[PDB]
Amino acid sequence: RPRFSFSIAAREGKARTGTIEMKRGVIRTPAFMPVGTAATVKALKPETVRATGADIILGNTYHLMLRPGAERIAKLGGLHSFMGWDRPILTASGGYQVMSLSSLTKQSEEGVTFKSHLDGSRHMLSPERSIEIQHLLGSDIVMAFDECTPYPATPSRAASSMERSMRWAKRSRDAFDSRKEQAENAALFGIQQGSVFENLRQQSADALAEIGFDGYAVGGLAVGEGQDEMFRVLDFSVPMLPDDKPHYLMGVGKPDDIVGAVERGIDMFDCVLPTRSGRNGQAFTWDGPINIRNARFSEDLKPLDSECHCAVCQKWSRAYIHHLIRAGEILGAMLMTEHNIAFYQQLMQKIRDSISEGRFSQFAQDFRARYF
Ligand SMILES: [Zn+2]
Repeated sequence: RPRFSFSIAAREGKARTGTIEMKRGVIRTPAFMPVGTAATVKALKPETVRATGADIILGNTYHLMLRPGAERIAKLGGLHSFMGWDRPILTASGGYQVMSLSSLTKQSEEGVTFKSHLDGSRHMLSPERSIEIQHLLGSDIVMAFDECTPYPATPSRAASSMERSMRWAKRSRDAFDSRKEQAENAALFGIQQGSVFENLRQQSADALAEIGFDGYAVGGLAVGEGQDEMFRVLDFSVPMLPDDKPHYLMGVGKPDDIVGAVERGIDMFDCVLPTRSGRNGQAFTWDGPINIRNARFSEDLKPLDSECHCAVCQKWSRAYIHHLIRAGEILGAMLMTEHNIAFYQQLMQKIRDSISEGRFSQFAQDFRARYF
């Protein structure tokens, strides 16, 4: 019923489990959010995404702004109505994808100018334009617009990028607030930057706390620093963010990354891996990923994972899916993606249950032992 309310039900070490109540629904945390790139979670109907246990999905602000356009979607009734998803939606600021998929990017204090990677150039993105677009889409959790620091980054480089983003965090905060409809029904998350330098991350965390946000995201990770660095950064970074506010690790999604991140205080995750690998032929199982294309699954009558309760493992065998994917059939992409998303949602449930029960440390240990 409330606009945003985070409640921690249980803790174990730095890990915690709880819920985020929003107008459109409850979000059980640690939570994993499927990524819906072009107003659709690849190869899945919204009902199918809900069936796997997903409480929230992530929307793209860059992508959607180019096709079909923010203003267009608003006119049509908003992303929710447009895609058929009635629960909360968190939308990226667009800044990251601009710098990765845009042609001739132009950085400046006011924002970034770029060329759409497909048809001319839907061109300008600034803190306030980002917040506007996200309002037009009608997202429940809005991400402040920032400047991601590439890896590696020198201290001065990291410093100047972090400083800029904090200025942009303030601007995002103001923009968000000026739109009453948005400020009253949505939530705004700030993003900590600073690369791998704790002094920088500390500065970023303090700035952010001074401005004040509903949730704090740890940006800058999963950009090539490797699990070891990531975890090292998470170690000192997450304790810098308000404990009573959700911590969201952006773009982190290998099953072992999630488990390790939750051990360090992360509550929300998002990643294209489950959907991506699914189209690719890679299925996640409790015993490690398997590539269904491999000849040894040609006549395997067992489900993708014998402990997985998803619709695909309950109704089809590895042999059929193996065939589907090798034949290039759409159904294979559908079934694989459904399975991977279901797997990730089961992993988040197991994490949540183990934390509530004070046995997350043993679960992580057992998880890693069998998965690897
Ligand atoms: Zn399954």
